[PDB]
Amino acid sequence: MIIPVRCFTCGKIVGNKWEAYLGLLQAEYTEGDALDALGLKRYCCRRMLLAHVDLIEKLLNYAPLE
Amino acid sequence: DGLAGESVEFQNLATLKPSNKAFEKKFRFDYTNERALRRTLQEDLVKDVL
Amino acid sequence: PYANQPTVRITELTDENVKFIIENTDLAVANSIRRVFIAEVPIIAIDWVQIDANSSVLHDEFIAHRLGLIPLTSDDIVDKLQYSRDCTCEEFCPECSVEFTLDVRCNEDQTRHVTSRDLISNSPRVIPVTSRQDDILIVKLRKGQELRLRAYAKKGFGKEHAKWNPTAGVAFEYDPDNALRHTVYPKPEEWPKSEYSELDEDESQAPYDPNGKPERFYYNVESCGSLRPETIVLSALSGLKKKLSDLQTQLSHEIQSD
Amino acid sequence: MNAPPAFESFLLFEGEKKITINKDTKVPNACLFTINKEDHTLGNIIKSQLLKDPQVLFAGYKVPHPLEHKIIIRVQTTPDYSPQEAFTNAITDLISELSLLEERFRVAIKDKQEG
Amino acid sequence: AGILFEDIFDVKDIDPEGKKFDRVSRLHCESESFKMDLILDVNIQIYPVDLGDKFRLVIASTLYEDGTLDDGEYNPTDDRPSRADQFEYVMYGKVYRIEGDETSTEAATRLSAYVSYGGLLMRLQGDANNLHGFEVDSRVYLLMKKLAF
Ligand SMILES: [Zn+2]
Ligand SMILES: [Zn+2]
Repeated sequence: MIIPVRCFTCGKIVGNKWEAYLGLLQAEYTEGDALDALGLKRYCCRRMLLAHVDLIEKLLNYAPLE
Repeated sequence: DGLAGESVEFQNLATLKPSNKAFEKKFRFDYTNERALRRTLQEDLVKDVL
Repeated sequence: PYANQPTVRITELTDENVKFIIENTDLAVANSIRRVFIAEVPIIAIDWVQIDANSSVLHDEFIAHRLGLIPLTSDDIVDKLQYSRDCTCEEFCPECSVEFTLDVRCNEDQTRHVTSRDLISNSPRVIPVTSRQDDILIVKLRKGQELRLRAYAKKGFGKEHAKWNPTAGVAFEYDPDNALRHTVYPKPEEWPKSEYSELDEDESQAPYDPNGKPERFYYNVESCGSLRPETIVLSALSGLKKKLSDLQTQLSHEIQSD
Repeated sequence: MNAPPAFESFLLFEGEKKITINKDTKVPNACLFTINKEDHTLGNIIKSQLLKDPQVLFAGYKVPHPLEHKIIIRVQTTPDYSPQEAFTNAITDLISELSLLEERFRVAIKDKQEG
Repeated sequence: AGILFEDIFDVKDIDPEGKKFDRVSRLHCESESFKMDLILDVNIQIYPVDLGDKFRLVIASTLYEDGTLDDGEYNPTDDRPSRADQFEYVMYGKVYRIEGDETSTEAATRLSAYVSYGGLLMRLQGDANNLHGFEVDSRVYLLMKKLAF
């Protein structure tokens, strides 16, 4: 739903990389070259950002007010 | 037979199926061969059976 | 019958990881340090969250959980605080805790990224890792939703909860060429070379070395931000040495009292 | 709901002893140390340190159940050496070695940093 | 003493049927003086033997020269001078069988003591005089050592 704070396996903070990683993919980087420009080497940490599906963007569409 | 099943096992009957000569030279106990009995029995038993 | 004289050699030291080599030690001592890096090294982490208003789309416990996993720079504090269960106080103290505070309301039209910039601490030195690179997203609020809470950070180690685990990943390794044949390859050439392999590209594994023990344990300790990667080590050595001294005191009491 | 609280792996209850020596009766000169609220971190360094003692004839450790936080260390020595002092000397020098490893790691840091 | 046997052998065939294990290989030695067979399994990894090697193989009943007949437990801290100090491969086993060419009347001429060294078998198939101190179920040592001639 929202990017986990840490990689489940490793312990490494991946919570601050979802916006940076969606911005690099918007730029032109391929998805494997975005993941190490962010500094994610182990493939344990790399599936946090590849596999993440962001649902909170859909849950924010249901405004309580306005 | 009057026995419970937790204690019986699988054995083999030795006297079924050898043949009428292999049965004899295996279950017979000759007491005549003096040399062979000093191999099996001690000296003071080989006179008692001989 | 006695001790061994280990020697250390740092090969790489950055502010995110240390690679060192320890020589002349037993495999048990070298692996037990590895476990002390992961569990028993104290660190500060949010552990008490009182939620005053939460109207985000996330839970109440989803916020508190994501707040415990935010790493806070413990570096000289963490050795001055006390454990919460040992403070002779009632309801947290500046001497056993650090108080945080998040107050966010989305009033604008765009969505709000509640990040860890919003967690305001009361000590200037225990802050989330923002000092000198984005910030750990906590929620995203919409127009009219909010979050006020106050939270408390106390001292602990990774044996209670993983949130108090100071490392990203510890890379222990010994004997890169299969010299001891501690592992037995069915086809030794399908195996890539270690990073540390003092072997040519011709041969596959080192020839078997019958009388020989492990030494030269290669480590690569990587921090998560909370402690500096050479303070994780200096603290695991002291934390282990202190488990042992305590065991020895309790032992001498058991011996003299029998 | 039947989950044990996580501080139960390191916090000693009220009445529990840290360590507890029991003379073993099957063989002469053998004891069993039972450490509470410990695991393979402390049990493995002591055993490997005791196997360096030449006067120690047996050393081992077990963890009887992993859901329970207790190890047993069985030491047997030669008749001129009690296992009470084998276990003590296995800690004294394990401490001396960890303290020396700390001094050396510290000077190697301050030489790596600008050096 | 306690030397149940003593001889010089030389490896005549190493694992012949193919290598079944990886640290253990069958040596099919033959003797030199008493003209005995041997089928031995050695730890080919910590004591490697190649073909045409010659070794002196002393099967002993004890290790201490005075023949004081130890118990069968392992105690490394021991001062007493042993026979293992002049050999390179010592094993410790248990003779598990003694086959022979007995007939029903006259005695046997060729014996075969099969001893088993913790799992690693051996068969000393010779003639019935050198195989005398061997009786089934008795503890025995191996003591071999390669001759560099
Ligand atoms: Zn990871
Ligand atoms: Zn307090």
